[PDB]
Amino acid sequence: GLQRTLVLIKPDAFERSLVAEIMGRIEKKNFKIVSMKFWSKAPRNLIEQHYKEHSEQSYFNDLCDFMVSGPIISIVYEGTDAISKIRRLQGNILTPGTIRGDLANDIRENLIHASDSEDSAVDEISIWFPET
Amino acid sequence: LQRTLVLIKPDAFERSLVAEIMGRIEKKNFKIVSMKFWSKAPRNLIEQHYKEHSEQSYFNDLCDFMVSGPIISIVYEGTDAISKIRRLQGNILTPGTIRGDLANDIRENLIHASDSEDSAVDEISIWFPE
Amino acid sequence: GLQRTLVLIKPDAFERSLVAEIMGRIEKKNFKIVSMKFWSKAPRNLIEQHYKEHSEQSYFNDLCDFMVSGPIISIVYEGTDAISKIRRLQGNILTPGTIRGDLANDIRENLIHASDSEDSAVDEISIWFPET
Amino acid sequence: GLQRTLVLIKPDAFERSLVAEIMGRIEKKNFKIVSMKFWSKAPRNLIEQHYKEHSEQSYFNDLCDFMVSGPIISIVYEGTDAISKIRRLQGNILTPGTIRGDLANDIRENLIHASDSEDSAVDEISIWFPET
Amino acid sequence: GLQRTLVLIKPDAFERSLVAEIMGRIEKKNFKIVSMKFWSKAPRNLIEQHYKEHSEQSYFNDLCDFMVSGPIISIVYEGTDAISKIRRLQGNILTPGTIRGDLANDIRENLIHASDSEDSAVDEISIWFPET
Amino acid sequence: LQRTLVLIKPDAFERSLVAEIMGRIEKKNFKIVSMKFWSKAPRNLIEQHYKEHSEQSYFNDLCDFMVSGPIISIVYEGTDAISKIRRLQGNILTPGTIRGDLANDIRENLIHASDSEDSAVDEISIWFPE
Ligand SMILES: Cc1cn([C@H]2C[C@H](O)[C@@H](COP(=O)(O)OP(=O)(O)O)O2)c(=O)[nH]c1=O
Ligand SMILES: Cc1cn([C@H]2C[C@H](O)[C@@H](COP(=O)(O)OP(=O)(O)O)O2)c(=O)[nH]c1=O
Ligand SMILES: Cc1cn([C@H]2C[C@H](O)[C@@H](COP(=O)(O)OP(=O)(O)O)O2)c(=O)[nH]c1=O
Ligand SMILES: Cc1cn([C@H]2C[C@H](O)[C@@H](COP(=O)(O)OP(=O)(O)O)O2)c(=O)[nH]c1=O
Ligand SMILES: Cc1cn([C@H]2C[C@H](O)[C@@H](COP(=O)(O)OP(=O)(O)O)O2)c(=O)[nH]c1=O
Ligand SMILES: Cc1cn([C@H]2C[C@H](O)[C@@H](COP(=O)(O)OP(=O)(O)O)O2)c(=O)[nH]c1=O
Ligand SMILES: [Mg+2]
Ligand SMILES: [Mg+2]
Ligand SMILES: [Mg+2]
Ligand SMILES: [Mg+2]
Ligand SMILES: [Mg+2]
Ligand SMILES: [Mg+2]
Repeated sequence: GLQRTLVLIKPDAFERSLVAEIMGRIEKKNFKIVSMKFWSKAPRNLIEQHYKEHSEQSYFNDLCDFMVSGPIISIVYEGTDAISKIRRLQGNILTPGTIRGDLANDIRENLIHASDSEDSAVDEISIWFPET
Repeated sequence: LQRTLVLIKPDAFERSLVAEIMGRIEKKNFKIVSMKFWSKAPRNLIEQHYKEHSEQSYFNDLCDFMVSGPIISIVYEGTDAISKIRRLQGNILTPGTIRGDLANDIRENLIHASDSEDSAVDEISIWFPE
Repeated sequence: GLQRTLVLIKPDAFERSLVAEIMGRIEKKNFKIVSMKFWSKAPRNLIEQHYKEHSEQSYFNDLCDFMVSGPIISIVYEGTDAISKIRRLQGNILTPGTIRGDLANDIRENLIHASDSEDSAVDEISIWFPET
Repeated sequence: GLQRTLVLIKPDAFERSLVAEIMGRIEKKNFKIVSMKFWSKAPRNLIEQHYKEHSEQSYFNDLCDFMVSGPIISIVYEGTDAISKIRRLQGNILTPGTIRGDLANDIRENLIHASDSEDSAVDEISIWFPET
Repeated sequence: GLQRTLVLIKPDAFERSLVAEIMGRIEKKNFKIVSMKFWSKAPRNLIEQHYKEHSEQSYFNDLCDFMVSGPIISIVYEGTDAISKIRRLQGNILTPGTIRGDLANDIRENLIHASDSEDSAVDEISIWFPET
Repeated sequence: LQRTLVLIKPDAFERSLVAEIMGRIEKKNFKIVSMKFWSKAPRNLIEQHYKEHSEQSYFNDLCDFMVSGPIISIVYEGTDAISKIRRLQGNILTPGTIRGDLANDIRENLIHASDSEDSAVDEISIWFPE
């Protein structure tokens, strides 16, 4: 079950210098970087597309604002059961042992995005890496 | 925004794990608001801090240990600080938490964190009357 | 109180240089080394005994071939509730916070073995450390 | 044998969340905390006394303003050869392996202060811990 | 003295999963990523240009071969005294405290490249990031 | 390619620093070739290992400590292993090395590494006659 999955490293990661920490945890679980982009400021269209599912929620504009308030890294990762596993890795701000669990404490500012399903992954990879 | 009371226990000093513990709370973006180093804490304060436990078998050993070496009392502050730092503290069974990664005993478990809004307000008062 | 349990650092830990990482996690939880042996190559029958409850499975041969594909270390750890506590520490590749949860991503190449009960502990210790 | 020395964790360590990192390095070299105080804001005259040998320099005012720009922690560490050993640990922004060498990149915002002699140690301790 | 400098993360870093470790050390010394590229396999022309100074040494072909035997990351870093400081950080396989000092042990396979001068930096940044 | 002899000393076990030490040697890409755990080492072996020091004031305290707790003897292998692992060991003055980061005493200093090709061949023989 070899998969690719899309990871965004969010502006708060850069603010708090947790970028390598975050990538290191994914690296140590043996997943490989397939492609990678650094955006000093992400084009607002990309961000809007990326969180399209949310275009209606009341947190949509604040979220876009924040996602654009600093650098982000978009990463395509590959490995056995990648989508599911990098999601567990991402975790949530409640449970320790995870990226969010250990280093994040905000509903908006939570360091990392990881695709949550087979479809969202294909989608998200084409948004950030259109060249396939 | 919330505040909570953390105690670094004597085993933490014994085992040179003080920075490791504080570091974990630091990495989850919680901020120190007050801090005191007690080379040895007054048994009075301990018994207050653990007053709800005054009727248990373990009560006297607890206090004995709690005055067996230094402790640091810290007031932390951040969003949802009380329950998040509590989840961080964890227990000796759950790896990923402080106790889960570093502690192996029912008594010597490195850290105390307030477990409710009331406990916090009261414990803070105990350790930081001012 | 005190128990002793048997741990194996598997060949993948050597290949991936996670020997110290694994051992460090058991060390930071306050467990002590009572015995320890480094095997550049473990004799096959030791492996086969160690996994004897597993001899009828389909995976049995490949497992043994893997366990013989590089160095292993056998360690007897001692501590309160050591068997159960070191088992949780090992965890599984689905559980962030544990050894396999953070560092392994494979059904067979999962870094570490830990005894799962009092009897298997006593049995496994006598296999790697028969001189007692 | 035993010496005590005075350490300050400067405001930049709080802003950058390196308080535990700094203290950990001193802890891993086996030095012990004898006294310790957290100041959300250090009174200015304490800072000025602490840096009194520095009062005629051009940088004197900005230094003091910085030291007052956030929390600091004053710590008395005790250990063999503590004054000299903790000084080397602090190092400088040019020397990899030390605190400033790995984590600081600035003439003024350099994370940590350590006493540089027996006399300054005795003097600085009496400033932050006059109750003795 | 604000500077940009060019860093390459070499294939051995990917082999040994030290990528985030290496980047983390630069991050913790407070340098910022200005731009960044991931190359699954670097175009051999780029590598030849990058090590042009060496086109004559007997190690030139082996070096190119190795630089192309796996992924690399090219990074432009910014910060006070960046060229000089990231060079100290890089270090050499003899002295601990550095990236190479702590993690490398080969004259060829040494994890990281960092520009060593103001000119080599301008040059190397234009090779990998021609868009300026 | 070279081989060298490393001893993890009892203070390393006392202070729970065994993985930290081995980990540093592991990260510089050196490989374990033989390893033995001694719960307590025969004073005989120690005195051999430290035979060149048999005439110093510190000699008996040295041996006393060296048999005061467990030790691990390791044979490492890698390019230029003897001098590189020696540089890694360092001394209590030089931060960045093992002793420089973790040790603060002239006797209890966590680790021994062979310091020459001859010392290595001889020390290896001592700890791994086989
Ligand atoms: C629910 C929620 C999400 N967000 C942001 C942060 C989330 O990472 C992002 C997507 O929301 P969500 O899908 O809930 O989180 P996840 O990334 O774990 O799937 O939207 C807010 O800013 N406010 C909110 O109330
Ligand atoms: C249950 C129990 C607690 N204790 C001590 C350790 C605990 O930190 C303290 C309070 O107990 P408890 O509230 O059970 O644990 P926690 O600290 O997680 O709230 O009392 C013992 O010494 N022995 C025991 O059997
Ligand atoms: C279940 C399973 C295990 N194994 C190997 C890896 C396991 O570590 C070992 C023992 O299996 P198991 O008891 O399932 O895991 P563990 O005891 O380690 O928690 O057998 C396979 O190779 N294939 C398999 O399908
Ligand atoms: C030399 C210098 C120091 N400082 C500040 C930072 C130093 O930590 C502090 C004391 O100066 P100094 O004694 O040079 O450094 P330290 O004692 O910390 O090794 O004064 C400046 O702000 N500007 C300067 O030019
Ligand atoms: C000297 C030397 C360098 N190299 C490779 C590795 C070096 O990183 C690269 C450039 O050489 P050099 O300029 O000596 O190293 P640095 O990157 O520290 O400036 O060439 C060899 O493969 N063999 C050699 O003998
Ligand atoms: C010089 C000295 C060494 N020793 C011990 C610690 C050393 O590890 C051991 C050998 O000494 P030495 O060769 O000086 O140090 P190293 O271990 O770096 O080669 O003897 C003392 O106990 N006291 C002393 O004064
Ligand atoms: Mg979602
Ligand atoms: Mg309770
Ligand atoms: Mg089992
Ligand atoms: Mg000075
Ligand atoms: Mg050069
Ligand atoms: Mg010597």
